[PDB]
Amino acid sequence: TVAVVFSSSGPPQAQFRARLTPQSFLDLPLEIQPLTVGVNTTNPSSLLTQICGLLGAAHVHGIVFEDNVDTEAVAQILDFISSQTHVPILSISGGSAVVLTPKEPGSAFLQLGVSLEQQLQVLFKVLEEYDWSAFAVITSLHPGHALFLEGVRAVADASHVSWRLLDVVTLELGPGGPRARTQRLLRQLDAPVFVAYCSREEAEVLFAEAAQAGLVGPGHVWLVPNLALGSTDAPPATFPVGLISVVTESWRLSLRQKVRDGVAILALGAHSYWRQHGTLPAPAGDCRVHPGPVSPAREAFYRHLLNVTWEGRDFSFSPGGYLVQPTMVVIALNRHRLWEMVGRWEHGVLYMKYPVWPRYSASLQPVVDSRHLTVATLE
Amino acid sequence: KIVNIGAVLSTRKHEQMFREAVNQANKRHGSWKIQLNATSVTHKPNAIQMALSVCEDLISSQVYAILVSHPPTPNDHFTPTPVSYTAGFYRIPVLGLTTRMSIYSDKSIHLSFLRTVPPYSHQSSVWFEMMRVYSWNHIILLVSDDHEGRAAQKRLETLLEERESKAEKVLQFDPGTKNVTALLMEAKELEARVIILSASEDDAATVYRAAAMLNMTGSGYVWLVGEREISGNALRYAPDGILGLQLINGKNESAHISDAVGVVAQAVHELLEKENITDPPRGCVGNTNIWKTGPLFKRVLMSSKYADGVTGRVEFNEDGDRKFANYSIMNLQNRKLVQVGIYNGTHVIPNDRKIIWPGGETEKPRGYQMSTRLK
Ligand SMILES: *[C@@H]1O[C@H](CO)[C@@H](O[C@@H]2O[C@H](CO)[C@@H](O[C@@H]3O[C@H](CO)[C@@H](O)[C@H](O)[C@@H]3O)[C@H](O)[C@H]2NC(C)=O)[C@H](O)[C@H]1NC(C)=O
Ligand SMILES: *[C@@H]1O[C@H](CO)[C@@H](O[C@@H]2O[C@H](CO)[C@@H](O)[C@H](O)[C@H]2NC(C)=O)[C@H](O)[C@H]1NC(C)=O
Ligand SMILES: *[C@@H]1O[C@H](CO)[C@@H](O)[C@H](O)[C@H]1NC(C)=O
Ligand SMILES: *[C@@H]1O[C@H](CO)[C@@H](O)[C@H](O)[C@H]1NC(C)=O
Ligand SMILES: *[C@@H]1O[C@H](CO)[C@@H](O)[C@H](O)[C@H]1NC(C)=O
Ligand SMILES: *[C@@H]1O[C@H](CO)[C@@H](O)[C@H](O)[C@H]1NC(C)=O
Repeated sequence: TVAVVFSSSGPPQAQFRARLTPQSFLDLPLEIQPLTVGVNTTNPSSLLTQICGLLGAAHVHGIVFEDNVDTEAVAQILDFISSQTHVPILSISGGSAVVLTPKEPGSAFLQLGVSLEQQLQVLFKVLEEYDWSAFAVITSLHPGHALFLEGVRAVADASHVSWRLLDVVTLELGPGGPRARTQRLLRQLDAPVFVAYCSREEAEVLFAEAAQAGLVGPGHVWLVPNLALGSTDAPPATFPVGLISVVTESWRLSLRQKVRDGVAILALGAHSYWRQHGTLPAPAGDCRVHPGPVSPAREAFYRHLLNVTWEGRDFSFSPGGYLVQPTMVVIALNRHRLWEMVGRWEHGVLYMKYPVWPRYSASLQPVVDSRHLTVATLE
Repeated sequence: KIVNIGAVLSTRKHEQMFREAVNQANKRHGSWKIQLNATSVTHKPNAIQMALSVCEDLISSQVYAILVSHPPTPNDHFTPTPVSYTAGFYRIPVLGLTTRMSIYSDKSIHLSFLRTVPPYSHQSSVWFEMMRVYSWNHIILLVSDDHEGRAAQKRLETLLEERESKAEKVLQFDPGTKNVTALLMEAKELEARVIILSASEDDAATVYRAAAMLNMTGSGYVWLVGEREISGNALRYAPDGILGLQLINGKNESAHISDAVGVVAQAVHELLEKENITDPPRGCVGNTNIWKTGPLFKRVLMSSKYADGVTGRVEFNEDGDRKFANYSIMNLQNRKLVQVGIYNGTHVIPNDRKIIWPGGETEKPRGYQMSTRLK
């Protein structure tokens, strides 16, 4: 059996009711009859109370999660639950998409996202392709920045370029702080491209200071990882035109389509088990009543669930619980304040769509250069 | 106003001992401006039941801080984690005063967590210091594979690379694994004659027994271990002369409570002399928004110096941990631990006794016996 959890909603309940009846919706070869549980006002009390309340009955063989972005503390709670009840779980959403690097020794969180290092790998392919080769790194004092700061220095060593990095700057960008001190460090800067790493709340503060110090015009371009962007669709004000960020393939999709992908992994993994070892691994999970002394059998079902291919995609996971070699894409902010797919990254080679970076200006009106001209040859 | 703080403890006697401390703290520097409270709970076997009971405590009080202990330890690791996840959701600053696991220092997972005792990772600072004083320059490291051990590997390397020493032959082994003689034999033909061990109480017993068949405990060779290596079921099998170490007043579980309330009380008065204090939310259920000034509380709490500490000076580092802690060296003679020195912050000062090396000799056995036969 497969369970589905709704943890955030501007009420789609027509879609929630659409998922009540279809016990024969999927073509996957298994008993995929789903049971749905709704959640209002997600929080440690409601989330914990309802989760094994539904797990206390029906002997469910896995959970699928979904919630809204901008909540981060809910990532650990799901991991904590799976450490006791010994039931595999899968998260497909924006909230719990960010990857926790240390997981509990006997947990099966099975997150669905990309690590911070993997995002940096794609960005440096973009940077070297246009041969900017000169950048400055700006990071706030957000938890996990030290992990990120080791990413650039390590990756810049396992490559073949000069990679002349100028300087690294750190500054507190919360609701309260001395803007003059950050103004001193920001104005004292000179670099073509910037690689910034900040949360969404810091991002609005940072870019507000950027325009005041004159670091926004067509003479510069910015790169930020997957974290700093908005929800997906409505970017706020002060986000400069020409932003760049790398996002996984499911960037643009419908919530109902994501769930079918989520159930597919559990269904395909379960059926694959029957062919190899046999007969529907024992589905069992319990809350506080005598939970999880040791797992000699479910731990064997864990390995089968890692590698899975469906509809021409590869979803192989790592012991760290994050995707390995997914088909990432790159997006940018055009002159309509939308997000446009710029270039794919498939099978280790980086494609593109713009042979040159169109560099905007204060009021649209593309900027084009005398010293740069297009050459046509043949073999 | 009324400021309310809570705590989770083990015994009802300790809970009453906690309440007596806050009463004396109130009478120390209190006035008619702000008064304090206390609230206490007890452990439960199922961690899920604790987590529900944690904010049963929270609905009953405008909690400003929490305290946690684990004097009974069927699971020394999983006891203080449910409070951290539940309280960390609202950025409630939770203080832990007896727990030495190194996982709780990674602030990316636990958003708010502090300590009054350094963890096992900071232990290697004294190890490197004894190397400089005694002039040992060729060491063999021996560590487990869990996160508890991997932290020690990184800590020693950055402390040694500052002088370009590059310790040799770091060996790893899966925890809970018997028959480690397949690994010790690889360390039998190595030049270095001093071993540094860091593992759990169950693994340390095995390697002590496994060394008995290899003559690894004989003369000329010198062992040195950590706190957990010689406190448990492994001490009976330990070879004499292992220069271990311990904590000054760890496991007290009573002096820490006096220290914890003192630093907390100094912080709340220092913070409340400001603007826009908004109080935490009332209720585990019915709310989704974090305490708007939670990070501000942890920020000011970091640098709150404390003078009249029963354990001593109390201060915090950048990550959050009791810095400038005390360490008391041991030595195993005739199956009885005897102190042979004291570590005080930065340096070591031994006296009053003669160190008994494992072979029974009375002169400092240097390592690095140059192997004459080459390959
Ligand atoms: C100052 O601290 C005292 C002592 O903790 C607070 O009194 C406590 O108030 C709570 C809230 O009502 C009581 O909890 C309740 O206790 C009953 C007992 O059966 C329990 O069934 C309920 O579920 C609930 O937990 C608590 O008992 C009570 N303390 C004592 C010793 O009775 C007081 O409210 C605090 N005041 C301020 C302004 O901080
Ligand atoms: C792909 O996934 C399947 C799904 O389980 C894997 O099946 C496992 O195969 C190995 C090979 O001997 C067994 O040792 C495991 O015990 C199997 N899983 C079980 C029984 O749950 C399969 O190995 C994976 N890889 C490939 C290439 O098919
Ligand atoms: C396991 O222990 C035996 C002791 O009887 C030993 O002979 C053997 O070599 C050990 N295994 C390995 C892989 O070393
Ligand atoms: C040292 O080990 C060898 C074999 O490993 C054994 O034969 C010998 O007796 C040991 N030495 C002593 C003094 O027991
Ligand atoms: C704990 O510490 C206190 C104060 O330092 C001391 O009086 C007491 O003897 C110690 N031991 C116990 C068991 O309380
Ligand atoms: C602990 O360290 C301090 C710092 O020098 C020292 O004065 C004291 O004697 C040590 N031992 C204690 C407090 O038992």
